Amino acid sequence: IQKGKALRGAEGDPYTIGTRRSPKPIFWVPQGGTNPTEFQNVIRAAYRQVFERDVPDYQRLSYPESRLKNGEISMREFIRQLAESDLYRKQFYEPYPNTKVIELLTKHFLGRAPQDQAEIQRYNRILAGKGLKVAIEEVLNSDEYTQLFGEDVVPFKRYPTLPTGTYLASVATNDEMIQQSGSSYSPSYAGYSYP
Amino acid sequence: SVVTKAIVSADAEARYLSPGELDRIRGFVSSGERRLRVAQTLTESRERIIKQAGDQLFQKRPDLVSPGGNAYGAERTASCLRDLDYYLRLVTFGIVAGDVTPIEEIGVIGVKEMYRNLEVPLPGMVEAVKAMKSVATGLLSGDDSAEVGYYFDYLAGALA
Amino acid sequence: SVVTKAIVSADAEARYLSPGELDRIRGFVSSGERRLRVAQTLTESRERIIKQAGDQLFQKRPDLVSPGGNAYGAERTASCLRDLDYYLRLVTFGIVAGDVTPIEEIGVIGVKEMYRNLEVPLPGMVEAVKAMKSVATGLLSGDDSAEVGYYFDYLAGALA
Amino acid sequence: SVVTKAIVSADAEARYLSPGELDRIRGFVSSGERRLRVAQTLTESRERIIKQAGDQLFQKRPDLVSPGGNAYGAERTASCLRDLDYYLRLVTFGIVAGDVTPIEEIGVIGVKEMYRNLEVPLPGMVEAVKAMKSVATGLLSGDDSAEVGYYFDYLAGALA
Amino acid sequence: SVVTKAIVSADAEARYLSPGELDRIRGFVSSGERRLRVAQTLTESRERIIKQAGDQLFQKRPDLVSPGGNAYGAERTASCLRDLDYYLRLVTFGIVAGDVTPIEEIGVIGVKEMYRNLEVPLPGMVEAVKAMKSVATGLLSGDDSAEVGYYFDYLAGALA
Amino acid sequence: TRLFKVTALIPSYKKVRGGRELQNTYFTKLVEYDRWFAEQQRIQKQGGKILSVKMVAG
Amino acid sequence: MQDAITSVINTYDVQGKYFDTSAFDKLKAYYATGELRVRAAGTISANAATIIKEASAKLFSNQPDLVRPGGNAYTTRRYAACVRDMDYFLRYATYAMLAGDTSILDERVLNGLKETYNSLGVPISSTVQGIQAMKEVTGSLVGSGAAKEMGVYFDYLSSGLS
Amino acid sequence: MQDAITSVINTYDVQGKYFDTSAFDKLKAYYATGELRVRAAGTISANAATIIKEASAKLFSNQPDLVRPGGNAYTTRRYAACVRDMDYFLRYATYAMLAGDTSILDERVLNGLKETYNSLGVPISSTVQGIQAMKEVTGSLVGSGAAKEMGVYFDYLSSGLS
Amino acid sequence: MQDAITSVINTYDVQGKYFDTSAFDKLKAYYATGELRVRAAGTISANAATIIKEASAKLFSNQPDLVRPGGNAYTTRRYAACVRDMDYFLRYATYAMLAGDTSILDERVLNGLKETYNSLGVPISSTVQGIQAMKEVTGSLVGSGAAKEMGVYFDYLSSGLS
Amino acid sequence: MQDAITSVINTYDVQGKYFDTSAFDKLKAYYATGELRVRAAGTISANAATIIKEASAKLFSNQPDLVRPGGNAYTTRRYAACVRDMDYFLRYATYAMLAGDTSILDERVLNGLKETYNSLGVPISSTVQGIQAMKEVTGSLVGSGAAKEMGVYFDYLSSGLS
Ligand SMILES: CCC1=C(C)/C(=C/C2=NC(=C\c3[nH]c(/C=C4\NC(=O)[C@H](C)[C@H]4CC)c(C)c3CCC(=O)O)/C(CCC(=O)O)=C2C)NC1=O
Ligand SMILES: CCC1=C(C)/C(=C/C2=NC(=C\c3[nH]c(/C=C4\NC(=O)[C@H](C)[C@H]4CC)c(C)c3CCC(=O)O)/C(CCC(=O)O)=C2C)NC1=O
Ligand SMILES: CCC1=C(C)/C(=C/C2=NC(=C\c3[nH]c(/C=C4\NC(=O)[C@H](C)[C@H]4CC)c(C)c3CCC(=O)O)/C(CCC(=O)O)=C2C)NC1=O
Ligand SMILES: CCC1=C(C)/C(=C/C2=NC(=C\c3[nH]c(/C=C4\NC(=O)[C@H](C)[C@H]4CC)c(C)c3CCC(=O)O)/C(CCC(=O)O)=C2C)NC1=O
Ligand SMILES: CCC1=C(C)/C(=C/C2=NC(=C\c3[nH]c(/C=C4\NC(=O)[C@H](C)[C@H]4CC)c(C)c3CCC(=O)O)/C(CCC(=O)O)=C2C)NC1=O
Ligand SMILES: CCC1=C(C)/C(=C/C2=NC(=C\c3[nH]c(/C=C4\NC(=O)[C@H](C)[C@H]4CC)c(C)c3CCC(=O)O)/C(CCC(=O)O)=C2C)NC1=O
Ligand SMILES: CCC1=C(C)/C(=C/C2=NC(=C\c3[nH]c(/C=C4\NC(=O)[C@H](C)[C@H]4CC)c(C)c3CCC(=O)O)/C(CCC(=O)O)=C2C)NC1=O
Ligand SMILES: CCC1=C(C)/C(=C/C2=NC(=C\c3[nH]c(/C=C4\NC(=O)[C@H](C)[C@H]4CC)c(C)c3CCC(=O)O)/C(CCC(=O)O)=C2C)NC1=O
Ligand SMILES: CCC1=C(C)/C(=C/C2=NC(=C\c3[nH]c(/C=C4\NC(=O)[C@H](C)[C@H]4CC)c(C)c3CCC(=O)O)/C(CCC(=O)O)=C2C)NC1=O
Repeated sequence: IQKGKALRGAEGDPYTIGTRRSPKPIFWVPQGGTNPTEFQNVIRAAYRQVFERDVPDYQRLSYPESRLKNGEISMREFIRQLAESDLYRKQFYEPYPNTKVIELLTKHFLGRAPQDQAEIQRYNRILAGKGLKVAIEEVLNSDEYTQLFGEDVVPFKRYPTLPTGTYLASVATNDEMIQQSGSSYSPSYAGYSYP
Repeated sequence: SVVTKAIVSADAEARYLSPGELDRIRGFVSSGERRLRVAQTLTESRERIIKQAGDQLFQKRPDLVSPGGNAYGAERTASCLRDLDYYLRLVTFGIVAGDVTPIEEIGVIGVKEMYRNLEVPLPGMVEAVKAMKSVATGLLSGDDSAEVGYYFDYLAGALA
Repeated sequence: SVVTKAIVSADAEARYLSPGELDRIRGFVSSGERRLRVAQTLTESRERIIKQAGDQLFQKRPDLVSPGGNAYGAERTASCLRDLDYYLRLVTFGIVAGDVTPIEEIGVIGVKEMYRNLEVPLPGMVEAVKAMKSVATGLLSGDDSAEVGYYFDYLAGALA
Repeated sequence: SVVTKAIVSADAEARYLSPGELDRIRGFVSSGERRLRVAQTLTESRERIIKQAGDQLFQKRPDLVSPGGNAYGAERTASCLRDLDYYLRLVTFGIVAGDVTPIEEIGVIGVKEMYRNLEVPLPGMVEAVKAMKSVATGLLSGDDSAEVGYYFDYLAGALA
Repeated sequence: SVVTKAIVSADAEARYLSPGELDRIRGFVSSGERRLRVAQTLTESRERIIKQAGDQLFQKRPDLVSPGGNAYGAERTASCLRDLDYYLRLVTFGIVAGDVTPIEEIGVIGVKEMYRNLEVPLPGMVEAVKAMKSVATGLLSGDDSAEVGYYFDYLAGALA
Repeated sequence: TRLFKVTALIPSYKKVRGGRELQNTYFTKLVEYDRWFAEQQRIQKQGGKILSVKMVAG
Repeated sequence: MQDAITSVINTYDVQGKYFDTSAFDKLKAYYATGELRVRAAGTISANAATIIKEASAKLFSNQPDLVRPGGNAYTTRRYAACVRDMDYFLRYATYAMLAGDTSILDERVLNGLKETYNSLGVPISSTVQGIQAMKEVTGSLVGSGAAKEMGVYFDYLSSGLS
Repeated sequence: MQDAITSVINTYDVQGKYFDTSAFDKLKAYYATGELRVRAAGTISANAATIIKEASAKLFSNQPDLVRPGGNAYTTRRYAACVRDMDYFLRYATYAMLAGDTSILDERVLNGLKETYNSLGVPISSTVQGIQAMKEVTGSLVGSGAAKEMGVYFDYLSSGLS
Repeated sequence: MQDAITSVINTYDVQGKYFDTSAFDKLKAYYATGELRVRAAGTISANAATIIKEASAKLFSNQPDLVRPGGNAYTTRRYAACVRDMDYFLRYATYAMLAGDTSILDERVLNGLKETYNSLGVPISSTVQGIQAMKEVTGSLVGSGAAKEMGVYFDYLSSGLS
Repeated sequence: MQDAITSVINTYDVQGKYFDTSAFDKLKAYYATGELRVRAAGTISANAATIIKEASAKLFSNQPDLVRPGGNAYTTRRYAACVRDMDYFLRYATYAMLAGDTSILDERVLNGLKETYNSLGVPISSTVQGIQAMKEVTGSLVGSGAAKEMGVYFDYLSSGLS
């Protein structure tokens, strides 16, 4: 009894604090049969990972979805199609500088912040030379993606332990919501009308 | 059903079912006879339920069966009532399964674009679901009606 | 816990809780008083459970308390029994929670690296938790004993 | 506009605009005076177009203006005419921009959620847009009529 | 082509062509005869273009045909002129297509590696393309000269 | 050109995976032409063996 | 996130303590309200679209300039984003009401939301007004006993945003 | 995957028929066996490690060459992959026994397994014998009633490998 | 991004107005400048490499220490990064000129660029000098009429960095 | 990263100078101790598990509150993370000792570590005491001559964290 006594009082650490956690439900598309509701769940989760929120039906890409439920493509190719769409370019490339584009790419497809200045240099050179498509395929054809998600697992948020500064950067990156106006037309203004 | 959801979730983390998941399954199977009795009560009175729900729906919305309406004519009204029969059957299936999964899989995924292709108003469907809820929960006691109302509510919300 | 698990599952899918999840929670809170009395009973007999479980373990595994064993000496035997006390307290938490989430969050995740860094044998841990299972389920009634045994099975499987 | 689409397409590929894109911009700016003539024509007849389109809408759907309708009363019928004014302004914006981006992003994205929230019937919107199309194209020259009809057709398809 | 680019762009978003894309195709097909006569006049005079362009290129950079240069000798000079003939043919293809995609797939993608494996200096190619631009724009009308010059400019920019 | 349809088997050599990982081991997929060189190189460098290559479209 | 039960469990875990009579009292208190919370959650889920309709109509009647040209809810896209946000708030308030705790409101909703709205241009006072409208609409449906419970979580959201 | 309940639901939905006496008897039978199935699943999950150890020991005692050099289970890596496959089979047999259906065995186990083993060089007959050893070891623990049910799915896996 | 037409549409939409005579005047002005803008864009694209050639040449002639040991543009990696930055500046200034608006320079270029260069150690004043050199080179090629308009956007970048 | 050689090279590169007498003296100085560095690195690599076990035991004895309920190392998860972090410190200190340079400790360990531990709630002073315990344990194994060099990098970690 003496060896199990707490020593910091009520001002101690519960298990809920400490390093942040990846979501417990892992979404994947199994090889073979899948019920309709889990398929809708996986598709919705993939859209939520790459576009940071639910995408309405009129914006969802039906051709990749048919390809995926037919088994013609894997989840990795579904994520690649979602990345290479005009909706992604509109939301996460057009309103941002390239250095911010690299950060958003790592967030959306690795569940991560950029690891080092070398990653910034590599992806910046790719973006200056080639644009979104080659940078996206570089992110998706990377060994990190195939070791974390493979072919079937929807990317999720991660808070990697190594290298240094990556955990804090990943916490800030993954906690960040979309800060930019969703459109360039018809801006809103701060102001009142008094009745 | 409940068992399929538990197994799929357990397989997601590549583990066996936890004591909580096994207690979930045990609670579901212990309640099986009750929900079977509820489903049988609903299925024996399906003609009454469908007729009364159609009466209430058409009382609430005469425009549907008035000239220029969606269900105008005997054959279109029969198609309407047959859709109500479909959803009553789906509610019985979801009652025996223990969740809205059969309802969603057979009658909710793609329902909006389907009824759009058919020029069927969605609020009419919601009100028909409410009417069928009322008639069906009339046949059941408070405890049974309470759980059946949840499935009817899921259906109405998914159409809305 | 049961409510936390249902809510997290619904939040991952960005939906409200289904009738099935609500029914699971209702059946959970309906059975709160009996599982709470079980936790009461285990808390009352904590000292007896630790005493008898330690005695059973050291009779079945004399190498642990012999020289060269990890628990040799009064101090290391007391640390052994204190780990048993930790796990019994986690089991009471898991009983009131309705799942093994407290047990997994405090005493399972990372246990292998911990006990490797302590030179503590894992078969010794499974023998100790099975001893505690026997002692604790001896006190309770049959259904409550089976419920508690499920949590001790989860723990033994996590260690093994 | 057309220029913006060409630029974003070039930028996503980290390149200068190709001769085809520059030819497209050249053709767009060489048609600018005609587009401004058409947009100014649609601006002059704003009130004529809106009042005629409202008349055509309200004769075809009296129940909308009748008691219990969505637009019943001076305030709600004024809100209806105000929405028609919104969309005619959007059509002029699309005419000058040479494409339907202003229309899609001011009045198409989320329009179904808007009008579900407001309980406005979408077929009413569609055939009100067809009424504006007929009235507006009755005023323009045949060449201009086809061009304006393209934007009205796009908007009508977008509402459905 | 312009048509292929428009269709591919619409297909990527899974939609029909917008009024802007249809306007682009209209403007392209309305200028088809002009592009056709431009390609005709380039084709019927290709020998003059290639001869004068080779003369100008070797005058501006004699080091290529000086001993030790990449184009030294009648055989290598003939290969040089054959490459210029290739690029004139691709420019005619690009003129009729309305875009620079035939040039891109046939003679730009991989041109860097090809000419490095040939030891051909890219600045020499760029100056040869300028020589072809001058010679070809010499024998066409001002607007036709501008139209061919845009494609020649793209080819020079791609070669550098 | 256009799409290949490739069937490959990628065994595991650096560890033993607790997940089912069968869909990550033997799989058939469609690769674009412009991607197939890199994809084939990745399959080879992971120690995987390519069962078959076909030309579906083109 | 943590519910009420795991809140108690954590309180006793940091102290290395088995459950006291007071711990059992708090657990009984949460178990007693469970059927009430489940009924209220089911009612809210069944009426989410209606609740959003009423609350947004009230907000746009009380602040018309929000939906006039130049306003933050002026476009179809921005109006849809507004009602989407209201659905977020209602659903997460329902999660918190089932949990019996506001931790999920902290981690999932209120974290960085003030700076997000400031960067977006969303008026935060108008959003608190929308949440208050939603509270009023929900309280009538769920009943007084459940209304008092849901008001706590609506107030937590409003205070965190304010 | 597919449950027994989902099985009846599909067989009646493709007919467009409500449940009849036969369907209600089938559902009653599954509901009656549910408690036994849950007991067996709990016992198996509690003893999964012990079953895998006993079964692997029995398999490698009957076929010692499999773990000597030149055997397909000669390396720590291939031995680990072997016991991992056995754990796969036990866990999925438990899933399917709980479901009262062999759908999950087809969809997530046997789909492309025979060809994968053929390409890897895995002896299918020896894997089948390991599955059989799991059958006997599991049947020893779960009891007479659950042994036949669990061996149904073990035999399904054995035949799907055969 | 906004171009000139988008800017006019915005200024008239945020106040609920149809286009006026002033709006049509701005639109006519942009359509009139369109041909000159397209010609300049084509010329710059044809000569982007040469513009970077001469701009970097004269920037490193005025500031030799940049490319000499100890300078920020001294290594092949850092020199290549510098010319890549000049490529960015030319391409985006050409985009902004073709659009008739500076919004793309705000969103895609200048947003956070001083932060980036401060963290990198890049001398911002010398970058402004490189942009001025690029202006000088480009104005020669595009001709005076296009030189004025293109120098507008070069000066926008120079003022945003300085 | 940098080592002694790479440090000297970068020093002479930023001046654009060829190697001088003092440079070759420093290079000889590193080459002379390379053998001792390899020997010590192999010693830590062999005994890393023992070092971490003994250092963690010493630290948790000196500060028992770290692993009592409510401590920052109280859970199997947080205890594992603590001993894992100590293993990281030992491994990176061995890298630094082998490289003859503390640059890797800055760039790959110490940069952003205080901020990380502050956001986590990990007590930095206790982490420093753990590093000191690692120093004490490692010094006995490596031997005094290697122990001084190893203690250079251990104290570098402690000072950077302090
Ligand atoms: C190579 C450089 C490097 C270091 C050192 C590093 C440390 C580090 N420790 C972490 C968590 C942690 N670190 C500790 C460390 C212990 N807390 C106890 O009080 C002790 C005083 C102390 C060690 C002696 C603990 C308890 C956690 C929380 C673990 C959890 O919540 O599960 C985390 C958050 C991410 C994760 O746990 O996976 C990092 C990044 N990361 C790095 O990239
Ligand atoms: C753009 C190129 C493209 C095509 C052409 C295409 C067709 C297509 N239809 C499919 C399914 C289907 N297709 C149909 C349509 C049939 N039902 C019958 O009654 C009708 C006679 C007939 C249609 C006129 C149906 C019912 C399914 C679902 C089958 C199932 O879910 O098992 C599938 C399998 C996956 C899915 O559900 O989407 C494909 C790939 N997909 C594409 O990406
Ligand atoms: C620029 C993009 C944009 C649009 C289009 C838009 C429409 C819009 N229409 C509204 C109301 C309304 N809208 C209508 C129009 C409908 N009534 C009939 O059914 C017709 C079929 C149909 C019009 C043709 C009516 C009647 C109302 C009043 C609803 C009420 O007060 O209960 C409202 C709520 C605030 C208000 O009363 O002004 C909006 C925001 N808002 C926007 O920011
Ligand atoms: C559950 C956690 C969560 C929250 C809370 C959340 C809010 C949120 N609302 C957003 C947009 C928005 N939100 C609003 C709502 C405002 N408009 C009116 O003025 C009202 C006062 C008010 C609502 C009652 C609007 C208009 C936008 C559009 C902003 C824009 O596109 O310019 C955005 C920007 C990106 C997006 O479109 O989703 C976020 C992140 N997102 C989350 O993941
Ligand atoms: C070359 C790669 C390789 C290794 C290393 C390997 C080890 C190995 N040792 C085994 C048996 C064994 N191995 C041991 C060894 C232990 N006895 C004491 O505890 C010591 C701590 C320790 C030895 C120093 C024992 C006791 C058994 C018999 C266990 C039994 O069959 O019940 C077995 C089971 C099959 C058999 O009996 O041969 C394997 C697979 N197998 C391989 O393919
Ligand atoms: C969840 C369903 C599932 C199954 C069943 C499955 C089987 C499977 N077994 C594999 C390897 C293996 N499997 C075995 C086991 C066999 N060889 C021994 O001789 C025994 C006779 C027998 C087991 C009783 C061995 C030895 C390997 C290693 C093959 C190698 O890499 O050389 C692999 C390749 C990936 C890896 O090495 O981890 C798969 C995919 N995978 C799945 O996802
Ligand atoms: C430490 C790594 C590094 C290198 C290597 C480097 C090379 C370098 N050489 C340059 C100029 C030059 N370099 C050369 C050398 C060429 N002349 C012939 O063509 C030969 C084929 C070839 C040499 C064998 C010439 C002629 C120039 C003058 C270019 C001019 O003034 O236009 C310049 C431009 C600035 C200047 O004039 O100093 C650089 C940056 N810079 C670096 O930071
Ligand atoms: C599209 C808008 C955009 C810009 C402009 C941009 C600039 C940018 N410049 C960078 C580096 C650099 N930039 C320069 C350029 C400077 N060095 C000399 O002093 C010159 C005065 C001056 C150029 C005229 C240099 C030398 C580096 C390398 C810095 C380093 O590695 O330490 C980097 C880091 C990645 C890399 O090394 O390639 C970025 C992101 N990023 C963007 O997203
Ligand atoms: C609730 C989560 C949790 C657990 C379980 C936990 C266990 C734990 N047991 C420890 C020591 C110990 N643990 C044991 C237990 C072993 N003795 C025999 O071998 C048995 C097989 C076995 C127990 C049944 C012993 C003997 C020690 C003393 C180690 C020593 O003195 O070197 C320590 C080292 C610090 C200390 O003694 O206070 C921890 C952290 N810590 C946690 O935060």
